Amino acid sequence: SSRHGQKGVCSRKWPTIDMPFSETGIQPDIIINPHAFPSRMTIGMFVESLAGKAGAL
Amino acid sequence: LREIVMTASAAIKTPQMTLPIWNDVSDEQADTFCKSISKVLLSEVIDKVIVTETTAARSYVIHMRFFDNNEYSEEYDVSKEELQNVISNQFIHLLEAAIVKEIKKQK
Amino acid sequence: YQRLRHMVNDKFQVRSTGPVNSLTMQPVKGRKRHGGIRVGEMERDALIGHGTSFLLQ
Amino acid sequence: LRLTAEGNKWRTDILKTSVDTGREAAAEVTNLDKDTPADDPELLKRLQEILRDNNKSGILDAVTSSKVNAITSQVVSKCVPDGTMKKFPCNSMQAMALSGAKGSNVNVSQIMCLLGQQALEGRRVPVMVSGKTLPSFKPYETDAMAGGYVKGRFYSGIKPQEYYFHC
Amino acid sequence: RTADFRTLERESRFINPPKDKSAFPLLQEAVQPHIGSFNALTEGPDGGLLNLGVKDIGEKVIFDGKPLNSNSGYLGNKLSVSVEQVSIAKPMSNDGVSSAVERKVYPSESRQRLTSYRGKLLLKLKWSVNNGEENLFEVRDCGGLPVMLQSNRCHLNKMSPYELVQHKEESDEIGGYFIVNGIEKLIRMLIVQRRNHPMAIIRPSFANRGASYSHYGIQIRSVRPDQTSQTNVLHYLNDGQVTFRFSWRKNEYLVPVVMILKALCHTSDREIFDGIIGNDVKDSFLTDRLELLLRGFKKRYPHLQNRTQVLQYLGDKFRVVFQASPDQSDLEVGQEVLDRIVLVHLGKDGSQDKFRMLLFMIRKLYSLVAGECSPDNPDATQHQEVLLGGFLYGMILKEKIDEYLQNIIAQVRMDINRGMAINFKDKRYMSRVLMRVNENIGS
Amino acid sequence: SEIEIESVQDQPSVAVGSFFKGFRAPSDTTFDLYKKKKSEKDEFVLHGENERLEYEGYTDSSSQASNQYVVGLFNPEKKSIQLYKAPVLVSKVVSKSSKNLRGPKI
Amino acid sequence: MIVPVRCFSCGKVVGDKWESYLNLLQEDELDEGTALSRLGLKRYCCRRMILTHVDLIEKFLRYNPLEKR
Amino acid sequence: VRKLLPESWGFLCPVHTPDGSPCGLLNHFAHKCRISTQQSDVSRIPSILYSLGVAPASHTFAAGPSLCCVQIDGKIIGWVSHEQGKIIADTLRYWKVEGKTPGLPIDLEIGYVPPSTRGQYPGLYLFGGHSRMLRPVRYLPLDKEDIVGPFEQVYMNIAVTPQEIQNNVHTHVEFTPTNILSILANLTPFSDFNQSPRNMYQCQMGKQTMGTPGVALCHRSDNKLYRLQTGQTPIVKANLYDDYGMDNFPNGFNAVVAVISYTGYDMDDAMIINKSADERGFGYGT
Amino acid sequence: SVVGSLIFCLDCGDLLENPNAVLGSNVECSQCKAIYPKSQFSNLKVVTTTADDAFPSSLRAKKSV
Amino acid sequence: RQIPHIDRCVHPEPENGKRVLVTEGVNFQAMWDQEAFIDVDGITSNDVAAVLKTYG
Amino acid sequence: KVPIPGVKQALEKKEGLFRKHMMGKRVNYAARSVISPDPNIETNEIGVPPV
Amino acid sequence: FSIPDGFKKCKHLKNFPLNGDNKKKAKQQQVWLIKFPSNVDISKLKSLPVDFESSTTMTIDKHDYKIMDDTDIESSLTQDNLSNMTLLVPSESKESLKIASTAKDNAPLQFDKVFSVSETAKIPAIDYSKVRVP
RNA sequence: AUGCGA
Ligand SMILES: [Zn+2]
Ligand SMILES: [Zn+2]
Repeated sequence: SSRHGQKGVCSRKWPTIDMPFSETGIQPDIIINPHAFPSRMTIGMFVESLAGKAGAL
Repeated sequence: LREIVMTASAAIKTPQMTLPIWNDVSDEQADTFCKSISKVLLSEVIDKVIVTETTAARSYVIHMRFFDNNEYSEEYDVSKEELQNVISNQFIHLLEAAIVKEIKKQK
Repeated sequence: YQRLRHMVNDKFQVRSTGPVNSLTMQPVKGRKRHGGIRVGEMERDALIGHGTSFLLQ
Repeated sequence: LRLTAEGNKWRTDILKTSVDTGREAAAEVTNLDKDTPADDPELLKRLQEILRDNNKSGILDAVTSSKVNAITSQVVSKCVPDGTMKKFPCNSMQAMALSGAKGSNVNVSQIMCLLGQQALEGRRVPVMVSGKTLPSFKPYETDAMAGGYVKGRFYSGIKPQEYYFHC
Repeated sequence: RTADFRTLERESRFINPPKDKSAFPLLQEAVQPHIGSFNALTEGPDGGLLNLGVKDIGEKVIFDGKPLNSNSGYLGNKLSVSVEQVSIAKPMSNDGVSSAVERKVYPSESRQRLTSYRGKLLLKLKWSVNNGEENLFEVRDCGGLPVMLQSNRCHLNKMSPYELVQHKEESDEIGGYFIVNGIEKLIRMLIVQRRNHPMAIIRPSFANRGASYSHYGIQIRSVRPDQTSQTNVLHYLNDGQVTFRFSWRKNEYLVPVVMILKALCHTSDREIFDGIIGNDVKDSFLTDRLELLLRGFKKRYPHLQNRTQVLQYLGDKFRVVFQASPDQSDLEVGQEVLDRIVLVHLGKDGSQDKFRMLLFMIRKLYSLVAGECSPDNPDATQHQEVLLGGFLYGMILKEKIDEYLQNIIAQVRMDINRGMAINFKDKRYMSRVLMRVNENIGS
Repeated sequence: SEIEIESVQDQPSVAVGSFFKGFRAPSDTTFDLYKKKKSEKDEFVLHGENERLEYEGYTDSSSQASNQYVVGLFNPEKKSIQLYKAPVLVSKVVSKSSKNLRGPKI
Repeated sequence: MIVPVRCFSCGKVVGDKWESYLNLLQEDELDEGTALSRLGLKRYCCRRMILTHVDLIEKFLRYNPLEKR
Repeated sequence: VRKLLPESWGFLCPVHTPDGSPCGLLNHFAHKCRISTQQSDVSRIPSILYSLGVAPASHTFAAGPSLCCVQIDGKIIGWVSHEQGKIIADTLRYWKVEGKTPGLPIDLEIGYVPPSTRGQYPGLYLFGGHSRMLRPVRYLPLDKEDIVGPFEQVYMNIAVTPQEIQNNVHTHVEFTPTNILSILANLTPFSDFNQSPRNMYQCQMGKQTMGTPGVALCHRSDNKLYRLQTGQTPIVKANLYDDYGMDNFPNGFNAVVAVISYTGYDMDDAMIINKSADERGFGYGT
Repeated sequence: SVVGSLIFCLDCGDLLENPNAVLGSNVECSQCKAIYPKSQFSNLKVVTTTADDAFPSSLRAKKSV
Repeated sequence: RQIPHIDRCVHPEPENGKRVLVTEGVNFQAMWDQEAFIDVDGITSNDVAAVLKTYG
Repeated sequence: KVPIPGVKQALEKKEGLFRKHMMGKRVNYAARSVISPDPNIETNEIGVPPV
Repeated sequence: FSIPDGFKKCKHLKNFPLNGDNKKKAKQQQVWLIKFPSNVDISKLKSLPVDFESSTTMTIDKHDYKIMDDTDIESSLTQDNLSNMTLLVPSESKESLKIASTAKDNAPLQFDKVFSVSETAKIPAIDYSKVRVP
């Protein structure tokens, strides 16, 4: 679960080769389905993503 | 759904009866009939009640100051004569019975 | 991201054979008792719904 | 999730109109003359009469609700599909609600427009016996927000007084 | 630069923990309401809440049927048993018994051993004979009372982080919980009616009490210094009668309020009238209900002409249930009841103050009945306070020492009702009786 | 416009007494004054007796210690007050019937 | 527990870069960003690895039961 | 009973509530709430009240909703006008924030209840005893901290931030609106951006989260412990994350997340992990 | 003293037995002994009224705004 | 004025059907006397028991 | 004070031997597990773990 | 009686010139009751701003005060003798107190004016310009 | 039985 009460089971342990890779040369740790957000309105999670990205860079 | 399926209660909480009104029945006639069927409690017409208990019997001067004749005549479609009949026949008999009951409560 | 202690994945259980209560001869209770999941009243109703009377028996 | 500068212009401009709506409805349910001062002593006494009656308070809630909900309907109908920073396809958030994969136009308007009027058991926010719906609100505040109408949205956040009502 | 990382500061604190003061004072202040609550049972005014509780339980009197051959109905056999002090000691363990060197017992030990974390509970027993003819003191050990961690009774109460790590603990252990059989338990805080203040409530149970009950009523939760509570209710009957509710031995009791009024202080009926309506002489509603109340009381009890007779009627009518027997006269039982029931928040000799407050509750009740004031809400946070776990601890302890003295008295009653072999004066008897009741309250 | 003060009397002389609404007492009823010279201040106590009752009044010491009552007599024509410190005494009246009791038990 | 050997997301060995990084925050009075830039953690998956680390083992080690205290 | 009331503002958390049967029954105190553990200076308060114009209850000889009753801990000490009721309440609050009235502890709760048509019964009910719930707010007339309890708050105008202070109305202001949230609700970043029940499920998840239970675990013997070895400090955090030291006991890890349906196993409530990441120890726990 | 329909003993403040029910042309107090049914006799009356609540109605609702 | 079991007759807005009046009570026998305004053949109710007793 | 139950208590209420062991029972050849998605199986199949 | 040994008999009283300038209903004299905090020394006064009628603010050792005057509670223009605030008048150091009167009518007398000294408080205004910074 | 997961 995120710090947003959006809990989910791991459906599969995706091979790193099969993950999507960015032009930065990385493949994500976790992939969360977007269609989960429209009901939950967990937009704090969107901001936490963009803040953790800015704050890491 | 419980009130129907589960209990089949012969005492609905909000029992209603729908009445279709003839095509010929005017809307104003319909409002007149709506007044004509609705219950009118005696309390609903009373404005003020002054009891001057003086006690060498124990005197209770009960003064019921009602609304204006036209006020209750335009809210409940009743007359002063109907108030006479109800007070002189019903209200007094029930209050006098309640006073006797209060004497029993005294003894 | 946070890992919940409820790895309900590990909570899986299967019983094809085990102990039975002496007062019924029916599967005992509890995962750790190798007990058997309950076919409750509603599941009985559902199996009658299906017409699956040989499955309900 | 963003609107244009235009969409925020319309959104803020329509949301400027609820300030009259709050007291205007309070004076409609109170049955007092138009533009009646928000500090008339008779208004406050009439509104205390309403507070002490659960039914009259129900009428005040229902009417204020219908009017501010009319402001919501205006806001969404103006913004939303036209005022979004990127449209349709180019906008996945709209796509999921409009295709009905997930979400609703209500959710999309709650992110992009406003939360709107919170309700409980069918009516507006509870009020303390002092006449206050929150410590920060003066007794009998006729502001729509003080009844629980949240103008803030999930994309730009909700004021704490509004977070207590959405809570 | 807004929430910067404390990286060097932290890593320094990890490597070399504080040796004088924990950081994160909010972390200790969050459990302050538990620990502080437990500290108030051992330190504070007079001696802490627990010593006020044992000062409030008073005495338990028993008469050996002093044969003497007034000496046949005045017995001449007084035995007043009480508890003066109650002491709590920090956890210690001596093995092989006594003849060993004692060691301080630490929470780490209780957890590793998978056992409770007990402190020796001691209480100075007072064995008063013939009202003062002979006084006996005894410090009795009452088994191990579980002590709260980091409280004024746990060794870690005052340990610096460095010492705390040196004792195999979480460098920041907040505490506030109990090691019982190795399992960490805390007492859940509870939201209860706000003490000492009359709360106007409309409740259909109030009508459910019986005929002539209205919904309206007043509820004040009087709490004594020791924090034990006694809820008092006023009911407006449909008949204008007001009845006073209380609870004793978890049984409910109703008394006419005009009785507790004439019982608290000597006064005239005109003094109660002036107490209630005052300058408000214009409330025909209140004038008439109050005439029903006062005239009705004059109707029921025409022979209760003065306060003393009333007190004799209350003591006489409850003497069977307050367990005060021949050890008291109906006047003494009556006054002890008043002091033990009616607005105990005002305290002993507060009987004029209890009178003033009780009249204030009657007036508030009539303001509720007329409808001149709104009713209050028991469930609004406005009208509520928090029973702290430690306070529940002090209350249950007070009850346990009351029962423990009741058990001594029961033991004397059984011994004297099957032998009467020995007099209350014998020190042998003190050791023998004390050794025949169970005193392990720690368990 | 302010009223001037003419004289102040600081030692016990006049007293004030709270009673039931209706107290009138005999044309001659007498009021015994007492003075419990206790440390700083002297808490007072009033005591009287009549043919049926006896009335005793005292000061609320914890409220007495935090507020003190003064009575004065003003003349409009002389603009002058004779000031008197007076104790307010909350008095209760017991009767001869209020002095009877039952047995010490049933 | 202890500075991870590798960055979960990328794969670059990072466990060698902890102590120098901590030295660079102490000794060189550098800032976390510049220290990570000099360490070669030029990706945010790497950046975050060391930036966010909490070396709780130092707190664990004071509990060593195999030496008198 | 379960309805969240506005009286709880600042005392109980509006989001720290379980989901299920207990919902509304198991409240949580705010991170800034305090509980009285003693009682003080009740003895000097009568002297000052008497000086302020309270008539002694033996001397007042009046009672009614038409008059304010001054009481201390349920000891009726006097009567005054409702006007003097308000003057006393406010001048008393001034002597509380001041330092000149030692018989007047800062933590005294001053319940003023004004006259109200069919309102709560008027009076000036002071309280000083234990178990009172008390919370700090900033008193503007002395710009200094004041302790307020839930009884008096109902009738007190507390602005939520300094810029919304309405003239002649708000007598106090919150120190920080986080004072109305519980601890876990402050630990949730941007909690004011999510649907409320998702924040409450956040309290239940973070509360149900496998993390670091302690560091003396080699000296405990719990029936069970769950200890995450690869623990980290959030980049995104509340400042109470530092102020409460929760960094001592990290409960999670910073992951590179793509919000993307792509693999086809991320629907509804199911999410995918990188295999190589788990092979490197990601979220590894014992 | 007489208040409303209560008359208290003037000497002792006891709510003496109501003049209307005495078996004499002069009753007395049950605490003291004063003469009253004999002296001033009172003319006990009360102007009792409704609380302006017992009688809800639409017309009352038209009187309230 | 009270018709046994009948409390109030209200005039709700007509919608999706013939003009009707909805009463808050159930008393068929009393509406039978009002036939000159109400098409009795078209009376309906939410009270199952009362219907069973009257209309079968 | 918590009197051992008799046959009347044994047979009724929520349990009603009839309800807890007759109208519904535990069953053998049964498993319980947390479900995981998978689009590659048929819509009519169930992926059984080799345990 | 002369109870609570902690008490002493009285020995010193003072004559009350009730009638040296009284005339039955002709002298408009008055007796006033004023409540004084112990903190004030009555003997150190010189005049009394009771004449302010309502604005009876008063300043005693640079301290600011307000003198509340009330008719209510005991001078109500409504009931005959609404007060139990009895006046107890002495005569001589060897006589017990007496019920106030103006003739032998067994009728008690009331205080023409009742005053109360109330301690004022600064109650400083809110500095809005300082607090409401944006 | 308490808490709790769905
Ligand atoms: Zn990396
Ligand atoms: Zn009498």
